[PDB]
Amino acid sequence: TMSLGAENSVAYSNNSIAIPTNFTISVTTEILPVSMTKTSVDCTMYICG
Amino acid sequence: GTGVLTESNKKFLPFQQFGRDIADTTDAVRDPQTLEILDITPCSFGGVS
Ligand SMILES: *[C@@H]1O[C@H](CO)[C@@H](O[C@@H]2O[C@H](CO)[C@@H](O)[C@H](O)[C@H]2NC(C)=O)[C@H](O)[C@H]1NC(C)=O
Ligand SMILES: *[C@@H]1O[C@H](CO)[C@@H](O[C@@H]2O[C@H](CO)[C@@H](O)[C@H](O)[C@H]2NC(C)=O)[C@H](O)[C@H]1NC(C)=O
Ligand SMILES: *[C@@H]1O[C@H](CO)[C@@H](O)[C@H](O)[C@H]1NC(C)=O
Ligand SMILES: *[C@@H]1O[C@H](CO)[C@@H](O)[C@H](O)[C@H]1NC(C)=O
Repeated sequence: TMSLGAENSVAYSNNSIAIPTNFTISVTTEILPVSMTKTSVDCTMYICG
Repeated sequence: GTGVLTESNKKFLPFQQFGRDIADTTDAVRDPQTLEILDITPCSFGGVS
């Protein structure tokens, strides 16, 4: 059975807050297609010979 | 068939007669005389704009 995710629990209370003291500059990628290959066909040359 | 006949380097086996492409059309053929081996290629063609 696939592991749905890493189990975690955050300590919540109604008078406590958590504030970062440091940062981290991260770089991520993302690939997106734009245009495929333009194609054309010949009717008679294909249907006939 | 209509096409251009050129010298071919294909090493036919002695019993082999034709040569077929992906579309099962005779690509390389053996002439009855001289037992020569040829290539059959459609003549130059294309689109006009
Ligand atoms: C700030 O303090 C709170 C409580 O004093 C921390 O919350 C606990 O964290 C431990 C970590 O091992 C857990 O085992 C406890 O279950 C948490 N408490 C509760 C009530 O769930 C909190 O982690 C602290 N902050 C940081 C950044 O460590
Ligand atoms: C915030 O994080 C950075 C990197 O995680 C800390 O910079 C490191 O500091 C230690 C000790 O000064 C060095 O040995 C490392 O080489 C540093 N890393 C880099 C990438 O420069 C930085 O100290 C953290 N902020 C604070 C306030 O401690
Ligand atoms: C936070 O919740 C507890 C009950 O879990 C309650 O007793 C307490 O009064 C709350 N805090 C405040 C500031 O009201
Ligand atoms: C026909 O071609 C073959 C192949 O070279 C040759 O051996 C034969 O003599 C030819 N016969 C005639 C009648 O041209």
